[PDB]
Amino acid sequence: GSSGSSGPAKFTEGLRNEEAVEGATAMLWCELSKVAPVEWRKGPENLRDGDRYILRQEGTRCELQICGLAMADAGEYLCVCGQERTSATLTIRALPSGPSSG
Repeated sequence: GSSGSSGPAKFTEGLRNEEAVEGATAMLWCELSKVAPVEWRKGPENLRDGDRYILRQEGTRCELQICGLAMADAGEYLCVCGQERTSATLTIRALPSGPSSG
């Protein structure tokens, strides 16, 4: 926090529940009152800028991509930023693997 603006960050839009398909890459983004290092987490689990987890930040907006979705992923994701934090609810859709219909 050097050469910026004194004070923590505040979620302007916040997270938002969503859904997806098994095997696909979910999409969760959240804006803030200023560019700050956020921390993506999932309840008992812990996410971070890694391989399977494609994290990105173009500024006051943080984009999160979960490579390899599954029934598990479906739950509640939280994003910690500064002194604030938000939560959301993701929904997974079992792949059509098998019964060809859609």
